Amino acid sequence: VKTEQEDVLAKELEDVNKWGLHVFRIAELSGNRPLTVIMHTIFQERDLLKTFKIPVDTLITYLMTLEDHYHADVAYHNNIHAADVVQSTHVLLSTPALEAVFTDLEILAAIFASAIHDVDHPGVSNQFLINTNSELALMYNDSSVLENHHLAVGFKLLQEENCDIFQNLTKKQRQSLRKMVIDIVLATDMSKHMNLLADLKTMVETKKVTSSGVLLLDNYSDRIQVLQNMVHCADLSNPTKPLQLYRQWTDRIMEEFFRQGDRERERGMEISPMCDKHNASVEKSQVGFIDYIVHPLWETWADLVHPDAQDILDTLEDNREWYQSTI
Ligand SMILES: CCNC(=O)N1CCc2c(sc(NC(=O)Cc3cccs3)c2C(=O)OC2CCCC2)C1
Ligand SMILES: [Zn+2]
Ligand SMILES: [Zn+2]
Repeated sequence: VKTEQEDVLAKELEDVNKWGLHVFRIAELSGNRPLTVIMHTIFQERDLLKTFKIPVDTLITYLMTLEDHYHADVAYHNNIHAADVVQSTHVLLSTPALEAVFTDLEILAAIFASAIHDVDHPGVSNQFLINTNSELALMYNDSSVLENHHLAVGFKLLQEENCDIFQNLTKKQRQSLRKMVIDIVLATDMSKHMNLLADLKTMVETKKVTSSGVLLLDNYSDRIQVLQNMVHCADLSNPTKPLQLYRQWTDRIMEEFFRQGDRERERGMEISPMCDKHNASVEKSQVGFIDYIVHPLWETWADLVHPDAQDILDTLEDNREWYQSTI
């Protein structure tokens, strides 16, 4: 029998299958363990432990280890953000239009990639790491610096004591899982955005459907690019969440950006675009960002899974008009 706090946490976790879970409340209730508890809930919810023979304590140990490698003093790019994207991907996976499409392995990869996609994020951008001549930048030859590091770290952690949650997968399963996870995480790099969206639009144009309205994806290219856009959507899903959640996310990312702005000035690096704490229209940046990136993307997704994303798209448009007022 759980403590009262655990019971309250548990009643919150009953919303796991719903857009708008109050992830910040879960983070509070769980003693800053939103990623661990949300992942554990999803894995049990999707029967992943049985299917892949994952020992539960190995799962817990890894999860806790993973979460510990997110930075608590990073305003946005932290374990709470990881948890959010995990659960969001989780919801997108359950969309009616994609029912019975993806194998258990592919689901496992989409969720695991979500969990690790930002681990050990230092709270500054690729360009900042490149311009400071940082070790990380030189390791990854300035290309997808953070994203390569997230992957390397997330896999490496499997080697810590009692952390290998994939210890029972066959070599075939592990090689396939790993490639999918790598393709998914590298695609979270925003510099890949336009091309990702190009492929997504192209697939909407050529969209096919079989037996009860469910999408058809008959080659790795198509299947992986869908999962890639799905996680990228989860990663840019803040403006589609209830305004209460969206506003908290905006505060956090702007706090992070201004911190980077401060660090840039403390050294006379050119103050990044809209990273200047003194001259910034948060409201205006959010609208432009929605019009130019978030809405085109979500609208395209909505077409792929029509009409499943209708409410998410409505919410995004509502939050867009709201921020517009604010100006
Ligand atoms: C142009 C391609 N990408 C980029 O420019 N950059 C800089 C601007 C930006 C990103 S990623 C992101 N937002 C998120 O990933 C999730 C959220 C969306 C909405 C609230 S949290 C923003 C962003 O929300 O930044 C603000 C809007 C403009 C400046 C501040 C990369
Ligand atoms: Zn990222
Ligand atoms: Zn992210």
